[PDB]
Amino acid sequence: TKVKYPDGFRSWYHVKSMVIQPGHPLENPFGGIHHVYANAEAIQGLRGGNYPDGAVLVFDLFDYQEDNHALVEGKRKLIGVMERDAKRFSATGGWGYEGFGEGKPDKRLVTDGGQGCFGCHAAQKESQYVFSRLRD
Amino acid sequence: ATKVKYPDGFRSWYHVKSMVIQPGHPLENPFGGIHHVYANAEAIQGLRGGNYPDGAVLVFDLFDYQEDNHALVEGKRKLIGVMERDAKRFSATGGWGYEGFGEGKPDKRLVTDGGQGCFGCHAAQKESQYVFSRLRD
Ligand code: HEC
Ligand code: HEC
Ligand SMILES: [Zn+2]
Repeated sequence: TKVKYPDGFRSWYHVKSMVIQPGHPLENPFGGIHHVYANAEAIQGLRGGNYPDGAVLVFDLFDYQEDNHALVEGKRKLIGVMERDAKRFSATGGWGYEGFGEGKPDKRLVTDGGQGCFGCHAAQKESQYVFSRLRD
Repeated sequence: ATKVKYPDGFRSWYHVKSMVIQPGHPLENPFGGIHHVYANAEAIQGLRGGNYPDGAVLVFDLFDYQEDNHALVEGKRKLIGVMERDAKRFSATGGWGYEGFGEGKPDKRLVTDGGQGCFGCHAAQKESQYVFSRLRD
């Protein structure tokens, strides 16, 4: 029913990164530099298999500071989490969605059972609701 | 110096940090783009405040980016820079060997001077064993 905090996510495989700057549609509240991490089970789905139960993707979001035309990572704003479990999270397409303010376990952000996150991710139905693609 | 080994499988290693260097910045040429730093297990012992065992490898992975409606999106890989720790083998440049691979390709080795040019800049970080990156949370 609740998404588990993903302890140890920082040592998982770095899928990709992206910078969202002011003015982008997703600025609020996804503005900043973000990195996507996948555990072993999520890698299987990214590589083209089905996502097994227990797959986890993390969206790791940092503020940045612009300093002499370099963007430098500042403080972590939040993490977004998707946890695969076809049965428990069937209401939201088999993924449970949670946000943790500042990446801390006790700061849960989602208040609508994940429906809001799910409504945008539904656009990626064809890729099992995941936007990120593996690059080399 | 012997050759620095191409770091096979580095994409699976621990992601240390990232930074974006944009036009105007002093390092735009040649380090412009979005870069990511990776470290293998031995390098982590060194980054943690331990000492660096021989066999520690750090990788700087550099991508061009594109601007897309107030997002910077990663484009093509321009190169990877590699530091491979071997105190005796690479003593001429501080115990680390330095190599670049154009577009990340094993056959596109870039360094022609034994790593002296790369070392000239990293020597500023003598105090941290020639490594600029710091571990974060
Ligand atoms: C559209 C309006 C979105 C909403 C609302 C949410 N997310 Fe999403 N998310 C979106 C995009 C475009 C992306 C891809 C970013 C990229 O670098 O390409 C993401 C990514 C994630 C991920 C990473 C896995 C993936 O699908 O690519 C996670 C773990 C994730 N998002 C979680 C998440 C949660 C918990 C949300 C509600 C609190 C949520 N997202 C909303 C677009 C949108
Ligand atoms: C100054 C003019 C530099 C020269 C020349 C080279 N590098 Fe360097 N390097 C420099 C900086 C400021 C940084 C830090 C980037 C960051 O995000 O903080 C780096 C980093 C690396 C790394 C990563 C490990 C570390 O020291 O932080 C590697 C593996 C690396 N650089 C390799 C490398 C090689 C192979 C070079 C010559 C081909 C080289 N660097 C030159 C600054 C400068
Ligand atoms: Zn605009």
